[PDB]
Amino acid sequence: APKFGDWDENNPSSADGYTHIFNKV
Amino acid sequence: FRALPGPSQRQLEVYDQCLIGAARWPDDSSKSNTPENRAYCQSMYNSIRSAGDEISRGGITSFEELWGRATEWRLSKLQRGEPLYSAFASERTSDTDAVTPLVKPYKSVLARVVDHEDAHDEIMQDNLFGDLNVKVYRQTAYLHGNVIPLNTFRVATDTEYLRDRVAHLRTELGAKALKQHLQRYNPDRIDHTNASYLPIIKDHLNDLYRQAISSDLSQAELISLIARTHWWAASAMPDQRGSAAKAEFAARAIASAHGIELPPFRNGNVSDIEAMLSGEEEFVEKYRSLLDSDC
Repeated sequence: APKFGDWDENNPSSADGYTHIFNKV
Repeated sequence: FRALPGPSQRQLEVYDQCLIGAARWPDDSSKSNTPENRAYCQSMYNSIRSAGDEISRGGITSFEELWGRATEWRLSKLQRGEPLYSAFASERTSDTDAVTPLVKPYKSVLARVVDHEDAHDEIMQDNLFGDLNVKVYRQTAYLHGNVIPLNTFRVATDTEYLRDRVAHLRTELGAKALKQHLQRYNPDRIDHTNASYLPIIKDHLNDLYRQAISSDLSQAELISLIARTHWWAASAMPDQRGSAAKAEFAARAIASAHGIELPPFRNGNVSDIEAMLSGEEEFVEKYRSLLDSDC
């Protein structure tokens, strides 16, 4: 199985690597 | 208030000045060797000492004011027109959640969560991937007799399912809708301290700061108070961007006000992440070991 985190390869939807802020649900 | 000695006249070597404020990830310390990062770090070093001068004279009277000086410094390093300026300038508001996905440059954190002595096995129930086994580190604090949940790290362990499932989801919803989900709900992520706790934590940081600018502490007591201040500020993550840099700036400025010239964090030790992965007393006890005090 892939290493942790390595399931996300060649994915155009990959998240960017910094803190993001969202409205509470 | 009694004047403090102020920054040491014996300074770190330039090589070390140029590592103050560096994020020396164990899987990629290449960035710490670039000219722009060395200049950023040396600038942080000098600005820390300028703030320590002022602390030592009674010119910075609260932690909030010191944090503002750290923020002014951090903003000054952004390029003209940087679209992230507002985020680096702003506290997090209680109507929002904050999330950092554990993607690059944070990949070294994945094993730290999975292998953590205090990790828990949980089932995360996600509307797209379904039920996922996760390793979870639940950082907490205790203040005034009450628990405060801080940062929560999650790492999903069924990686073959994730690769296959994420491929699936992308085509149906469009890379747009999957990216929206992953920015907030990436299977590997940090969900940060609820911003609703910032008023109480800010008050505590002001109390720690007032304690830490006293002229009667031993060096051991001072270093512990600096470590504690760093832990609370980094773990609270008060601002939308830049909190780690600001917390390190503040901790070092307090040290410098007392004539302490703290060295860079060791290669592989990213201080805010070390803080978020620890309880308070654990962090205080390990703080010296995180600093590169070798000759």
